[PDB]
Amino acid sequence: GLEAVRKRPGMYIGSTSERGLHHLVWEIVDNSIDEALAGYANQIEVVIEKDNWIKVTDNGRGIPVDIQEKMGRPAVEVILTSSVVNALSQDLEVYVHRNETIYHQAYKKGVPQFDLKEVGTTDKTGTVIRFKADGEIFTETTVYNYETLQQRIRELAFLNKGIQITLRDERDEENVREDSYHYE
Ligand SMILES: CCNC(=O)Nc1nc2cc(-c3cncc(F)c3)cc(-c3ncccn3)c2[nH]1
Repeated sequence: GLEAVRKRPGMYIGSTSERGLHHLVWEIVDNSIDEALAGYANQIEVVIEKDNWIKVTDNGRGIPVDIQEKMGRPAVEVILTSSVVNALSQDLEVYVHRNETIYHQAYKKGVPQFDLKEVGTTDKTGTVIRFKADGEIFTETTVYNYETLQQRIRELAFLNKGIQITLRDERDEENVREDSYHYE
């Protein structure tokens, strides 16, 4: 299932080049866009963090955490273990703010490192996905381009007016850059 994504990456994302690397971001952002189109999220945040980790945050309902009829595993674990981004990431973390609780799970090459755990309390709702693209899959470059992400984030904000979409570059902690889009 998920081992097939690691052997044929291009079959799922197109290429293991700069284009494919950026497609990973788009596959996570699209989920937050779906949550905004469903009527629950109105704020999306994309962060290029240190060592080219990507953090995508929305203020939707939070990916469901309820135990399933099929697996006996939380809905979020089922969803993430079928995720191409998760399969192609050397590391991926999830934080779900839901039911006044903060739930967390980490994966390595799509494989869960521990069971979903409650790690805090919250008055907010939403999902946080942090991932570090697998450097063995992505050989050409693992370095994100700001202008490529910005150009697309601005188009998404224009296609989904009323949704606040923010892009931040934190790779240089001494010089942080931010572009926030919010069309009326
Ligand atoms: C950072 C990436 N953001 C998300 O993945 N946001 C997100 N919010 C969700 C809410 C529901 C959701 C919550 N409550 C009730 C529902 F019916 C759906 C379901 C999903 C989901 N479902 C299938 C695949 C991927 N994501 C969400 N993703």
